[PDB]
Parts: sequence; structure tokens; C-alpha cells
Amino acid sequence: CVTQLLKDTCFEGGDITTVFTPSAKYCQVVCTYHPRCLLFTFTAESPSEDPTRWFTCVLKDSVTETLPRVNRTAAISGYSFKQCSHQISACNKDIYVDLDMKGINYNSSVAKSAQECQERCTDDVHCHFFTYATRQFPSLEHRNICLLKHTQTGTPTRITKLDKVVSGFSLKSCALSNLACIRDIFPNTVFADSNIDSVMAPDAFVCGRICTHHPGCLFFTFFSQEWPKESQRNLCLLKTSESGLPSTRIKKSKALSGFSLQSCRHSIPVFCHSSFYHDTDFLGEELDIVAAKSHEACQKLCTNAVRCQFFTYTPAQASCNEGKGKCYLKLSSNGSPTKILHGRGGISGYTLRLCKMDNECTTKIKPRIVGGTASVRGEWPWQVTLHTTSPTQRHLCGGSIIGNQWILTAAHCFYGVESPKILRVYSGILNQSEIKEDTSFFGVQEIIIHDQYKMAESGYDIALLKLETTVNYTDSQRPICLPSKGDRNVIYTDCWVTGWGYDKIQNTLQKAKIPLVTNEECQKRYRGHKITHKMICAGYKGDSGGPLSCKHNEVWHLVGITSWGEGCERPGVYTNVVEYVDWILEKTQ
Amino acid sequence: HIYPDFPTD
Ligand SMILES: *[C@@H]1O[C@H](CO[C@@H]2O[C@@H](C)[C@@H](O)[C@@H](O)[C@@H]2O)[C@@H](O[C@H]2O[C@H](CO)[C@@H](O)[C@H](O)[C@H]2NC(C)=O)[C@H](O)[C@H]1NC(C)=O
Ligand SMILES: *[C@@H]1O[C@H](CO)[C@@H](O)[C@H](O)[C@H]1NC(C)=O
Ligand SMILES: *[C@@H]1O[C@H](CO)[C@@H](O)[C@H](O)[C@H]1NC(C)=O
Ligand SMILES: *[C@H]1O[C@H](CO)[C@@H](O)[C@H](O)[C@H]1NC(C)=O
Repeated sequence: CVTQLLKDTCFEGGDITTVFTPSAKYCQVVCTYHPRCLLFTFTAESPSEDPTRWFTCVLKDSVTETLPRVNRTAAISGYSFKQCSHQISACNKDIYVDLDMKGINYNSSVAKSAQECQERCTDDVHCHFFTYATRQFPSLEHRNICLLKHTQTGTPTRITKLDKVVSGFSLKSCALSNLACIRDIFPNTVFADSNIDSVMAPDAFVCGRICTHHPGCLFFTFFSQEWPKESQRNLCLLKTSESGLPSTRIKKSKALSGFSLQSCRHSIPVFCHSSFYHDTDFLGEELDIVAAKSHEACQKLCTNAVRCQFFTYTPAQASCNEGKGKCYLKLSSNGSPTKILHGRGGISGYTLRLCKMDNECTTKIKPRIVGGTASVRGEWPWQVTLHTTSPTQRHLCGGSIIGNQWILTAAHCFYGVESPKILRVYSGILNQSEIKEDTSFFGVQEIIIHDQYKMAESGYDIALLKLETTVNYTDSQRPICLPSKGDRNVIYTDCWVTGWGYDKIQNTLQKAKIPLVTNEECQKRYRGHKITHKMICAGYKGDSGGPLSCKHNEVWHLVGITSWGEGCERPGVYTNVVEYVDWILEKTQ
Repeated sequence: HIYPDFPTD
């Protein structure tokens, strides 16, 4: 894919729409997440056009997937990242000086700094972007004022140059927000509020995921296929209120209602729908019809066609006919079926071109039941065994892959290690006896230890290892998600410790499901030392720096690093990862 | 409340 840009050219026509971005770099992001945009042309601030044309980001589509380039001054061209394979990010940390971004201004307040204004935009349930007037701002009553804004689209309706001010977006899409997510879904309930948009969705999960990435959706109501009125089945309704909560909860039957999860965006699948919808046909415009042996094959053909947004496979019906079906690659103006017909024999789903906009640690992992305690390859693919070469190479502790180049582990693990260079990170491991001198391993380039760290019992017990070579993900090696700051009040109830017991090591990996126990309950058992909010306990066979991983809503979260346990009775103590999200992110980008 | 913009001066 043509990843970088194209000063100073311009595509000819094919326009879907026109939006305003503070930059081509961002224009290219809007183009990526737009469901039809394949390419675009941005217009930078320049002598060549009136102010009213600056910052114009024009999204475009072409059937051949490209357009006629033409030379033009202060135009910038590019392609969407849909075609690309590596991760795709909405996050934009840019502050833009002397730029003022227009929208519905809903809050005026005073703020220390552009930074602390950003913190406020990010922490607010409505905020798309802000403008902050600096203390050098001519008008004495406007100095230090943090103005909070939103629009229909999430992008400003207008951009203007204005001395002595700075704008920027909500860092909700880097996992920076403190706003709590409401994961609770209310069955048989409709909401009433400003309906800001609407789509057809095969179920209330797709409905909720769409609500989440729709800039102006705070909550939603979904009308199931069993809804009385024919005209509104599978209608997914995208709502908002000024309160921001739904004013009212009306009872009913065969609707379902819930909230945007935009706050918990990483750590939840959003842009990725990998389910198949049986005896379901998704209406849209047809892009192709091809032969294929299965839906899985259909989905792949869709996924590999960049204009494709969803498909329907009609198989060899019943069990009779050649096992060759028809794959209808379809598309719409908004990435959804215009209509969802049940009972016509088709099998339907969506493109996976979408799926790399999601955090890698949100893929499913292929299960089994029931126990216990024998683990196997594939099972805990974030678990690493962290080796020391001296005195002689041996398991020093456990850790967890959280990044392409990152391990999260316990600080206390590196008591008297003078140098990164004595460390070996091995992934994919089960048996310890499987590691040999020929075994492949990652070198650690660096060790970051919470600076306020001292005694494990004192807390701050957290380390990042930056690996020397990145990890190529696989069924054996995959990151695990950090909890979301907006999940603070969540109640995990499927928790597991993994490791080799390090003290006297064990050969194969151990797995033990255990239960969190409240801080109070812990505080009561650990007489002497305090137990800060920055810890978390469990109990009722993992090693140091090892993961306390909890499964919630189909995704694994790294809830705790093991730090000081007297347990397997008495509870173990752990670093409370959620409390160090800011820190990890700062340290890692 | 809806607030007005910042001054152009
Ligand atoms: C403009 O915001 C003020 C700051 O409070 C934050 O603003 C948003 C991020 C929103 O999420 C809000 O819930 C945040 O707490 C807000 O006033 C609040 O804080 C100030 C002091 O900074 C104080 O004057 C006020 O009493 C505080 N309480 C509440 C909940 O607002 C202010 O009200 C808001 N303007 C409005 C609502 O008109
Ligand atoms: C782990 O331990 C021993 C190696 O001596 C072996 O008998 C056992 O089957 C091993 N498991 C796997 C999956 O290799
Ligand atoms: C990453 O994906 C698989 C891992 O098995 C491999 O085939 C491929 O070559 C790897 N690396 C790159 C840089 O594509
Ligand atoms: C734009 O177009 C031409 C190709 O026609 C390119 O080589 C050059 O950079 C630009 N044209 C001129 C006249 O400089």
C-alpha cells in the first residue's frame, strides 16, 4: 500500500464527502476509518487558496481503487491504510498552535495548561476536541480558558488560524481516559433521547460496537429480529443526551439497550466482527459474485477485496448440490447492510480488512475444557519465561508480552542484576526442559523500573523490559490487554495465575484459577504492612512478575503482576496494573 | 449552555 503521502498532487474527483482536518496526516486517519474512503486530498494553509479552503480534507472512492493525479499547489494526497497489514491507530496526540477548531462549544473553564485542558477533554463524555487560549492571549478575560467542543462527525466543522491559541483531540482513543465505561447491557429496554443516527445490525453486539466507534453515540437501543413492527427489525439506534445518560428506561420486549464503550476502546473488539450469521442475508450493493466452497472462503475473498464491507454466501443448499456456493461481495455507504433478511438461506458476515484497527490482544484464543493443571502450547500465549545466564542460565522469573517489543514484570525481579545483557526472554514455552542452547530467545535492550520502587512490600513493584527484537505474533506468542482505566469498578470473576512456581521450579507451565479478594479482606490478613489501592490480592504455583490474568467478556486482561505472596492459607499480593496504566503508556508509546 | 467562540480581536 502507498503508505506515505504525496505533496503536492491532487486526485481527480470521486468524492464522497468533505471534512476538516488540522493535517493530511490526520486526514489519512479519517479516510482510513471511513467505511468507503480509499484515498483523499488535503489542502494545507497556503497563499494559493482563500483561508476558507485551508484544512479541507476530501475523502474519495474509485472503482479501480485509484484516481488521476494532478499537480496542484499545497494539496496533499494519500491512500487509506485499509490496504495495509500493520496496526492502524486513531490516536492523535498532536497539539496544534495558532489553530482553532470549530464546533459546538459546550463548556468554558479555566485551566493550568493546554495539557490539563487535554486531560479534561479526554475525561469528558462529550468531548471530541478542545481549544485553549494561552496566558499570552490578548483578551484578558479569555486567557487560560479551556473551551470544549463536539460535532456530529468528531471532526471540526471549520478550522481557522488564530494567534496565541492551541487545539487538539480527545486522547480517548489512546487508552488515556478516566471516564468509566458501562459494560452493562439492559435487555427488554428502550431508551428515548436524541437519535443521532441509525444502522441495521444483525445483533445487539454489533450494534454496541458500532455505537462505540460512532463519534456522537453515547448509548443505543437495538430492536431484535423478533420485534413486532416489521419495518424496525435489526434496526440499531444511535442515541445521545446532554445529561449524557439516557433520561429514561422504558420497559419492552425484544429491544436491548446499552452504552458507548469508547472509553474502553483497546481491550475490546470494536471494528471487528468475525461471527457468521446463519440463514441471514445482508442487503447492499454488489461488487462481485464468485464461486466458493464455504463461507470461511467467502469471508476471505471479501477481506481481500478492499472495497468489500460485508458478504453473503449462499451455499449448495441443503446438502445436495456441488459443494460450490456463490459468494456475494457487497458494500454500502456506511459499512452496514441496508437491510437484513432472515430466512433466505444465505450465510453472512463482514470484512476482516477491518480487524487491524482493533487491538491485537482482542483476538479470540481457541479453547478447551476443563482442567487442569496440564497446560499446552497455544493456551497462555502472553506468558514468557524470563531467564538469567548467571550463575548458570536458569528461570529467573515470569512476565507477560504486552507489546511488540515489551514485557511487563515485577521490579523486585532484578534485585542485583547489573545489566540487561544477562537476561533471556523465551516465549512459546511449556516444558522448561524444552529450552536448549539452540532454542531461540529475545534479548533485553533495557530495564525500566518504577522509579519510586524500593521494597516489594512497599509497593510500586513494576518493571518493563524493552526487547531487542520485536515479536512476530502467533498462536504461541500474543499480547494480553492492559485493563482499561475506565474498567476500574469492574468485578473480575474468571482469574488465573500461570507460571512455574518460582522457591523451587517446576517443569511444565502451571495453571490455577483463583479468586480476587478485596483489599480490606487482605489488609485484615497482612497485619504489619499497608496495602495500597495500587495493589490487589487473591487466593483460595505462579512465579514472580507472573500474570494475574482475568477473562472478561471474551478478552484477557493483565490485572496483576505477582509481587509478594505467602499463599499456595493466606492471600497473594500483586501490583494492581490498572493503577499503572498512565505510567506504562508514558514509558512505551 | 452554548458558549461563543474565541475573539478574532
Ligand atoms: C465545565 O467543566 C467544569 C470542570 O469539570 C469537568 O468538566 C468536564 C470534563 C466534565 O466531564 C465534568 O464532569 C468534569 O468534572 C465543570 O465544573 C466542575 O469543576 C469546577 C472546578 O474545576 C467547579 O466549578 C464545578 O462545581 C465542578 N462540578 C461539575 C460536575 O461540573 C463545569 O460545570 C462545566 N461547565 C458546565 C457543566 O456548565
Ligand atoms: C513436559 O515434561 C516432560 C519432559 O521430560 C514430558 O514427559 C512431558 O510430556 C512434557 N510435555 C510436553 C508437551 O512436551
Ligand atoms: C511473521 O509471521 C509469520 C510467523 O510465523 C512468518 O511466516 C512471517 O515471515 C513473519 N515476519 C514478517 C516480518 O513478516
Ligand atoms: C508534475 O508533473 C510532472 C509529470 O508530468 C512531474 O515530473 C513534475 O514534478 C511536475 N511538473 C513540472 C512541470 O514541474
